[PDB]
Amino acid sequence: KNPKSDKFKVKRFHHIEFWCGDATNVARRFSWGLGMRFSAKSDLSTGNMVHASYLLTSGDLRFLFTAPYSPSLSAGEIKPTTTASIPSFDHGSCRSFFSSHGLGVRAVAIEVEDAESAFSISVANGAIPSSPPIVLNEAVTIAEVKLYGDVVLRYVSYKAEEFLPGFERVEDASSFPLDYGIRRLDHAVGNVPELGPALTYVAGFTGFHQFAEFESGLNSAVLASNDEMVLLPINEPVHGTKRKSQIQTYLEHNEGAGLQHLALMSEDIFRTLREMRKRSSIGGFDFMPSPPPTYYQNLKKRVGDVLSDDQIKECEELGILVDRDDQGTLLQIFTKPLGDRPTIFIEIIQRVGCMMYQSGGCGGFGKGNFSELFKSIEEYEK
Amino acid sequence: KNPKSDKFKVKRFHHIEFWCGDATNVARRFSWGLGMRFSAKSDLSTGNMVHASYLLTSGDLRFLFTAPYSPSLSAGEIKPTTTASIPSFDHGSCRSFFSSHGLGVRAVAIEVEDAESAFSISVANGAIPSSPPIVLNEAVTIAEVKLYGDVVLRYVSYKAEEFLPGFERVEDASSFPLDYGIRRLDHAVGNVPELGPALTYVAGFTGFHQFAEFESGLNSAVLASNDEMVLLPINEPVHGTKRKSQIQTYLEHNEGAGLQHLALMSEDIFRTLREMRKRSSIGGFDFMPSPPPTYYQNLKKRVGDVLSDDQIKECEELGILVDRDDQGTLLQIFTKPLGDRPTIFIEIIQRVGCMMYQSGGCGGFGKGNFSELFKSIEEYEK
Ligand SMILES: CCOC(=O)c1nc2ccc(C(=O)c3c[nH]n(C)c3=O)c(C)c2c(=O)n1-c1ccccc1
Ligand SMILES: CCOC(=O)c1nc2ccc(C(=O)c3c[nH]n(C)c3=O)c(C)c2c(=O)n1-c1ccccc1
Ligand SMILES: [Co+2]
Ligand SMILES: [Co+2]
Repeated sequence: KNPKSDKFKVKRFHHIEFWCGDATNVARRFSWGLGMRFSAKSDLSTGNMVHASYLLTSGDLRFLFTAPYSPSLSAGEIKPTTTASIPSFDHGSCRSFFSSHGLGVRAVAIEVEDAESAFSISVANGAIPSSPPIVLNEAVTIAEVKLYGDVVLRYVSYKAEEFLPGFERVEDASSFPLDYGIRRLDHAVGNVPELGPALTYVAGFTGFHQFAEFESGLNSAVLASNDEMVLLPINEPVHGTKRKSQIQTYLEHNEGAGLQHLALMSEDIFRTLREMRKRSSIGGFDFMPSPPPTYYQNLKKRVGDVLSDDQIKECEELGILVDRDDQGTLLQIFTKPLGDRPTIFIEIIQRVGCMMYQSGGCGGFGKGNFSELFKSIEEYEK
Repeated sequence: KNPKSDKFKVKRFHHIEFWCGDATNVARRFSWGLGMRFSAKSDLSTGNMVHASYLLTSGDLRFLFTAPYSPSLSAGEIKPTTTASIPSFDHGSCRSFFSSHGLGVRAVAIEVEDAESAFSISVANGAIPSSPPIVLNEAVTIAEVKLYGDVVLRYVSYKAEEFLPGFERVEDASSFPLDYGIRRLDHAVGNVPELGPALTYVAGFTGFHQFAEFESGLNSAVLASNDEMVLLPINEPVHGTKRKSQIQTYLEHNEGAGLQHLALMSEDIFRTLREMRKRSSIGGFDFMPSPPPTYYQNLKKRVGDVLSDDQIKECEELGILVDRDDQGTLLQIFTKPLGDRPTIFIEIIQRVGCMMYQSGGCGGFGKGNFSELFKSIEEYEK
């Protein structure tokens, strides 16, 4: 059931912004590790005396990395005279965020029809304002409201139809055309202490509806836009369990609520994982430990009608997990944490089924893999 | 003239420590960009609840990357019960350093005979204490005094003859054996507002002597240990010049004095630069713009007795600079800044001559390349 109750017109995920201490080193690491191209910049070389911001792209996926310069470079400026290309940026906020949480996502940005309208309607419906709508070069409007923790939901709307005004396209020489097959952001997941109030708040100001699914440490629910292409799952810990909840570990090391993982859709998850795994120990990303061979033996019964034996063997080579709901099949895998703290990580996913284009959330989010992994673990021990 | 006046026994450069906001991402970037192996760690997985520290090595070169965890993880600890492996570490100091300077070198570490003695003699001779001598597992002693800005000179001495107690050697799977030919730290250069008082201070507490050399924005002098293997050049700006002093730009963007560049000796600078340049646009380091072909035409007259025409052509392919004093010849090249700010960069060098082993500083530090670059630039315009 989809009541299509969005309180304003939402289009797609637009970009994800990391707040960094040094944007250069994180962006270069991510670029090599994920196969994303350097495509735009806003920094000292473009006249920005406030923050360094670097944009990586892969297909429609946009990762933005931002860090503050010394406030002294911009001490003479006021907001009317700012050289920052992202007017919501604040030195104090950024330094406080990174010292509190370490490396992580500050903004989940979605493209909307009218960012000013989205902001007003959101705040009229309970959203906590973070940055009011601001029109950039009469061309783009940006506004921000609180999502959870110190993460903001950023609205962006374009007059037209180049990232943001004041950003410059990156020279071909510095722009190497890496591509490991990642194409878009599928969903972005938050961890909170209490799921109920988080859901009530966000669904309250967006109109996003609960996306239907079908003890492992969590309870979760997924909020979705009208066409279910913007997908925002939220987790809370389950306490008292045998193994300590990974959601609770997140909350402790992150100093509270925040974004837990980003799921990146690949047009060819086997190629993506071959390319990422080649680079794990030479600057890229590590992956969680692979499931036992029992897991892959059990894949024949569960998805033998969707994947060939070879395709299943290819999953085993790369440590890919498989889940299935009543509509489609999901291939997925999780990286180890992206930085020092056991907080944010990345998921790579590919979905098969639900053709009309492919409908959002086809195959679910892999909740069946909690129990299937436990099963296959015990089976393998025997 | 070398009066050999060291006030305590100094051996060699031991390691360089960067203070980071996220040690993981900087270490992985540097590892890929410079061809250094991950060789030791101290972090949550080793019981360190205070800081994440990762060690890269290439030959005898040791780069350490450290960032703080949330203070909450160690809120119950006191210095007697600390889980930090580097007892001089302080959350507040580290966060203040990185917010003030951005990514940069906190510690220039030299190995000495007796770090406690070196500390006492240094402080008796004017050194400003930063961290008193502390004995780690009855095996290693570490102490720190102020060098310039917020950079410390770190003394380390070993009972024996494994980096530091509490660090664990990195598993082979996570340790990929990268090597682009870098072998040791040749020298470490600081920028200060006033050269005179900086020299008087450091030479005062070390006994390091001035190393002899032979308007470009700077004045400089080099301090050296007894065998001239520890080399610490220091720069001050020269004001009023046509082009603004790069030393003054450093001081402004760094919020004052600090380490300007690290010079890394390569056993084969042509291989090092081929390997580094291959990776510049895929996560590694960029290099300063190459000198004009006139520079390389003029190399025949200056070093045609040291490098063949092919070897000179190989320099031109890679943008290498060449200088020569009365004792030897120097090959060198400079990276663009390592992070967001136009502050710290790296120099790659190889020295030819002064065989006895090779004596320290053979060929100088390339001061002749300021004027030779200006000449070759004007010549090329014609
Ligand atoms: C312990 C063995 O490993 C699991 O069993 C395991 N299976 C998973 C299945 C699906 C998803 C997911 O992406 C979503 C689930 N719900 N929604 C909305 C999602 O987006 C995730 C995040 C996991 C996961 O993290 N782990 C997991 C790994 C290491 C430690 C602790 C836990
Ligand atoms: C402008 C054209 O480029 C130069 O002319 C140029 N030549 C150099 C020669 C030697 C050394 C060096 O490594 C030491 C010099 N003295 N000591 C003790 C050293 O270790 C350095 C650091 C440079 C250097 O930075 N630039 C330079 C580059 C870009 C902007 C502004 C300046
Ligand atoms: Co997911
Ligand atoms: Co130098």
